Amino acid sequence: MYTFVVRDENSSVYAEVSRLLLATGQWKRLRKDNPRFNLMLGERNRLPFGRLGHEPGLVQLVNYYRGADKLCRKASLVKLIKTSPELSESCTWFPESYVIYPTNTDEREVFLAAYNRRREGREGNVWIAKSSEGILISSEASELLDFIDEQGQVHVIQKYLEKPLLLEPGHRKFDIRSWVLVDHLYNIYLYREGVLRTSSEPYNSANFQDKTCHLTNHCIQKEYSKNYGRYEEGNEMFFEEFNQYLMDALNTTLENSILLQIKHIIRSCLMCIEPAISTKHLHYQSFQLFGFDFMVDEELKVWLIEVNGAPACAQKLYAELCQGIVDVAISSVFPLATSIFIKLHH
Amino acid sequence: REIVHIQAGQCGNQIGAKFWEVISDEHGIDPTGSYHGDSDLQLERINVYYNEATGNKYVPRAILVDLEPGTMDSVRSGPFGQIFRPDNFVFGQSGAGNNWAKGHYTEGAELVDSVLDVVRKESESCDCLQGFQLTHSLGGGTGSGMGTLLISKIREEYPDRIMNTFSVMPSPKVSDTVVEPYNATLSVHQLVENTDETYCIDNEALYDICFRTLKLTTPTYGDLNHLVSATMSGVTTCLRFPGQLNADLRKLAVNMVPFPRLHFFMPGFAPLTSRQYRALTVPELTQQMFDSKNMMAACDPRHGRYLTVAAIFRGRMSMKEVDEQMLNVQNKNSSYFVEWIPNNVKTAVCDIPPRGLKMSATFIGNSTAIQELFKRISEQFTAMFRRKAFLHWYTGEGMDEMEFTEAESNMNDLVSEYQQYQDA
Amino acid sequence: MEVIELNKCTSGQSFEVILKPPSDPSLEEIQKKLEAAEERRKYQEAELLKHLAE
Amino acid sequence: MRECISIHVGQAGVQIGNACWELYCLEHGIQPDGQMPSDKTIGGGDDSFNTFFSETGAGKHVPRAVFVDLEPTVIDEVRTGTYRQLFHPEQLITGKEDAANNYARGHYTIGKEIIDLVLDRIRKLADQCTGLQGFLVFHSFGGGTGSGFTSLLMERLSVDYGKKSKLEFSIYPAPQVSTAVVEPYNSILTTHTTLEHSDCAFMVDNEAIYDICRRNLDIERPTYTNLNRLISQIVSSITASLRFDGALNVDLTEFQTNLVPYPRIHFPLATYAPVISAEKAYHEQLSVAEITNACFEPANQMVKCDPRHGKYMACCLLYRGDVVPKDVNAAIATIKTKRSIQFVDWCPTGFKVGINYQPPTVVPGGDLAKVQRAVCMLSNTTAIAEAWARLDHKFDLMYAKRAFVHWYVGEGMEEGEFSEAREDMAALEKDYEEVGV
Ligand SMILES: Nc1nc2c(ncn2[C@@H]2O[C@H](COP(=O)(O)OP(=O)(O)OP(=O)(O)O)[C@@H](O)[C@H]2O)c(=O)[nH]1
Ligand SMILES: Nc1nc2c(ncn2[C@@H]2O[C@H](COP(=O)(O)OP(=O)(O)O)[C@@H](O)[C@H]2O)c(=O)[nH]1
Ligand SMILES: COc1ccc(N(C)c2nc(Cl)nc3cccc(F)c23)cc1
Ligand SMILES: [Ca+2]
Ligand SMILES: [Cl-]
Ligand SMILES: [Mg+2]
Ligand SMILES: [Mg+2]
Repeated sequence: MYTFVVRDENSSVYAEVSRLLLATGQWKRLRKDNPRFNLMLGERNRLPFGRLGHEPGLVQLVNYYRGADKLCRKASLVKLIKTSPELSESCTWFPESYVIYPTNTDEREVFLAAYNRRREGREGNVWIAKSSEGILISSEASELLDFIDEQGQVHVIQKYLEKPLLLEPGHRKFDIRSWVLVDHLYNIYLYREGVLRTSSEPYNSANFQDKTCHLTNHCIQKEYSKNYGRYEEGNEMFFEEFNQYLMDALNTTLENSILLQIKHIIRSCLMCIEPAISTKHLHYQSFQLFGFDFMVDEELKVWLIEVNGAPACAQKLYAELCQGIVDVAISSVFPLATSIFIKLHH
Repeated sequence: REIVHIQAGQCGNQIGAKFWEVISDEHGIDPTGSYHGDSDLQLERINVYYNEATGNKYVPRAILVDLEPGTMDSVRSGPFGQIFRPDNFVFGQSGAGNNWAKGHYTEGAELVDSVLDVVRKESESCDCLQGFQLTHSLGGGTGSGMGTLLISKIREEYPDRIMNTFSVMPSPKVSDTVVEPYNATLSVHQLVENTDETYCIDNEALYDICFRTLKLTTPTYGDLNHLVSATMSGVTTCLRFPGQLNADLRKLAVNMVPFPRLHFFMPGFAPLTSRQYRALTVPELTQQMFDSKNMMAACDPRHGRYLTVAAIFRGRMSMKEVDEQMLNVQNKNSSYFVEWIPNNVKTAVCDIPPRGLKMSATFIGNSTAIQELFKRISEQFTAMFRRKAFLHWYTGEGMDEMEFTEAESNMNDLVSEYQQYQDA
Repeated sequence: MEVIELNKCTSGQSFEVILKPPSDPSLEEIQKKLEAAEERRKYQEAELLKHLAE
Repeated sequence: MRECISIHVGQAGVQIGNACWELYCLEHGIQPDGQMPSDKTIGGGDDSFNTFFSETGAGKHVPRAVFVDLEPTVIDEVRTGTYRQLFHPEQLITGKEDAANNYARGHYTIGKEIIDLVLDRIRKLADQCTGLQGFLVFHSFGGGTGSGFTSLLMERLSVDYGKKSKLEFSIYPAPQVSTAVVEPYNSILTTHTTLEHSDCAFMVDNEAIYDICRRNLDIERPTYTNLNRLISQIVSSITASLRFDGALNVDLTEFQTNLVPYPRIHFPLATYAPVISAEKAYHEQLSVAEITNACFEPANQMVKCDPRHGKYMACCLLYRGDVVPKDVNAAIATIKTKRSIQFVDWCPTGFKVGINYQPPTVVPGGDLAKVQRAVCMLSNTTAIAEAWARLDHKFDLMYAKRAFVHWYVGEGMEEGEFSEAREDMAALEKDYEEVGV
């Protein structure tokens, strides 16, 4: 009989995982501070990795990779892509990005060298700015940096994707959320189901102060959008509909036009950091569920924008994905008495 | 290093004699004091309990005390009777009539100075005396009243030594007189203040063990005392045998007693034996030693939480298996071990098994469930005391009802202090 | 990656390898502490003996 | 030539000292009676081994060592054991009753009146020294003697020998072999009181030695004897440069210079490879690259932690056996490409390397196999602060209930010393965190 402890109550995915674990009759839950656990569903902040794997008679397993923040916080991920030979500054699937600190190392004096070549060459010169609410998409820099310095945290600003793929009917934008589980053996598992978080407002390439047709967040769309839910329930188009659409409208499959690229990006990122975070020879073991956020341009080219390290699922898919976490991440290590994941290897 | 042993009153001297028989056998010493064992593990720490005398003889560092000579004579006539030095028999003639007050205030006071003389003589022949262990019941008169008088005297003369007791608790299922609760409560008040560590040997538990599981229909005091001498040999094995852990009374106090007053230990033993052939496996030894049914204090350990635990495995077995099983107990029941004392369970291994067993395990728990014991006593106490019944036996020896009220309160405070840490 | 200060001898050698440049109380107070703790100890013992004398 | 005095305190310190000095005698060809035939300068000399051994007119080579315990049973085993003749009686000092696992009992009650005798015997050794450079102190964190008496001894050494270096070999407490429930209290207490009196400390977590013994020695349930022969290999690896010809870490001041830039952060991590069972029938001898690579596996560290999520301030490689510089530099190059090695910005990225061509000596009949080459890495990485986190956490759990505190207060210690020591450790943990994140 196995024991676990729950140190992040505000996690939908692992709330569900706790329930399924209990419902097996082979897992009992202990108090958040009882160190004699087999499993730790840890807190999102300052998880005590240094206290794991020092309990004799206990194989211990945690649901986070110490180190993985380097991939999952925006400035960090830019730094990692630019400096890592495996990805390099010549990376073809990440947009041009730069790390900018507020007025109160930095890259704005290297930014401007590229910005002005883009304005002179008479290219599209929209840039987006954000950190890890408070977003500015502009066409001239002195709006960007001016906004950055009103806030007080490190920011990244990056070449906005000016020619996205637009779903018809609607002429609207979207992003693709992929859910990837990495297990203690460092198998990379892409969940068969992705989601398209769409916008409900036709794409207005004119004024970039309206964020309703340029940012695809499930929140901003329920609250501040006109017709949230006109085309798909909850502004969420799943993979079968989207594949159908690509076949009907564009004469391709989702696998061919897009997924090949998403698998290549996922595998490349994770294999890049594998030496820094793998627990292959460690006294405790890690797994972790990641949410890779992708954007497809009008030429059917996939781009990575964020990796999130503590993602939520879509209500339809919680059951199946949480059961998959239990199967591959947890029962693999602690056995009980046709898989929904595609294994990424090359 | 050296321990001085005192046994007081009927029960104190009967269990004391059984203890000296049992560990004398374990250490290879015969009723004359002549060592006749084979191994040398038996002698490395033989001086903790024995004095070396002329002609390579071994004399227990044991003082025998009573207010009536009946039982002391019974010991002299008994099997090991002639191993004790005769000068260490200190007895009166009047008895104590199952009266704590006679033992503590009137008859006992008359005798206690000569006991303390013998105590002092034994202690000054000690290279480094670590302290004293006392055996006594709490429900009679000599053991409870005069043994606690002794203990506070001994503390006055030796305030920097360890005072340890084996204290048998009275049970109506095994009862001599109705005033036993009175006596016990007065004694517990004493013990809470003046011992460092007390083994609570419940006669209720010993009766239930003989009856429900040893299938003895009419348990005698002999049957109870066989269980007691097994427990005693077990809880003192790390004291008298050389091991990795070089243990003594003070380290045991330091490690077992997080707060001074909560020093009342629940002892346990496995396999439960009666006065067999199947060898126990280490998983079986470990499951039994933790079983409520193998403990000598009638309490439900699931009704409380373990502050500290010390466990002793006697026999030739796998130290690897012992470690795995102990860790498995803690990890599969961690609910019942306080989380604010990390790694509160420690284990020791001795190669020599007790007589007649290839393997055994002794358990020493400091559980908050021990409160159940005292609650029992307090209820019985109050049942009489509210009607002031049988008090005249005590006021006739000088005592005031106020003293009863004080001891009752102190015991109820002890119960509360245990309850404090059962919910922390 | 450059190798410097190579010293060597019949028993062995030593050297450095650079990969990249750089981007008490007195005896008095002590015996005072020891004696303070001995005073607290002697006082607790006196409290105990006075209680026993009561 | 400048002398080194070893001081062994409490059970762990004495048994580890036994192991180390047995090893030293094997390595320098000193027999159990103290005779070293290869020593042609009879009655004296200023050779390298003389920093650890003095010489008698009768050709006897005598450790510059003091053993001190508050109870007699363990040092009595030195007095009657194989190397009884090696040690002069007045270097073996015992009390009557131990510190009962109680830091305050060791520091205050029992310490107070064996301290002057110990310092007098230490002075009888120092007076035999033309130029003493300082002390190597062996002790557990967990014992009442090893914690409390050691910290008193360290304070006094700073007083009576203020210009001298003091090094620690410190056993960190592990439940699988620990003897007492209060070892976190003692650990924190003795670390706080010793921090400013120690120039460099090598911490050894019994949990790491225990696991190394099980995994690589195939010992079911390791004893102290197992652990100590392994620990003594590592200690010999660390001190070989004080006892042999060479140019790296030749005096005690050089350990501070090379390994401790910031004085408070003076706990270097030690990694040691290879550890091979004597019962391994067929063994393929590991290369320079394989053992240097093993120096970066956590499973070979003296303390389990993850240096990948920390930063380095220094790094020394001590080889013994068939090793030449170019093979070391090749190994390092490839290792740098495949591993997460981040130095602090204000420190060079680099390795000080020391090679002694005599391969490790192994105790006959021990558990460790002879090997053609072995390395000990000494790295000052912030990751070792994980150990302090663990220790501090255990402390905070007990102290929040003041569990067992009464045992210390009753020895004359004040409750405030507990929160003061803990205060200090909070400071230490923060120093580490902002040197390395
Ligand atoms: N590695 C190793 N650890 C030891 C050894 N002996 C004891 N220890 C560890 O040291 C701690 C106990 O400290 P000890 O040195 O045994 O106690 P002490 O310093 O003698 O102090 P007291 O006995 O309290 O007077 C525990 O964590 C033990 O596991 C040993 O020989 N080798
Ligand atoms: N377990 C056990 N209890 C005993 C024994 N003899 C007496 N008792 C118990 O001790 C109490 C009687 O006290 P006792 O020792 O005879 O009186 P004392 O001589 O005045 O101290 C009662 O609770 C008895 O049940 C014995 O041999 N074994
Ligand atoms: C944390 O709980 C602890 C409890 C006890 C102890 N020591 C001091 C022991 N002493 C004695 Cl006499 N018998 C023991 C028997 C078994 C285990 C022990 F550990 C014993 C150490 C720690
Ligand atoms: Ca010489
Ligand atoms: Cl000096
Ligand atoms: Mg009777
Ligand atoms: Mg000791």
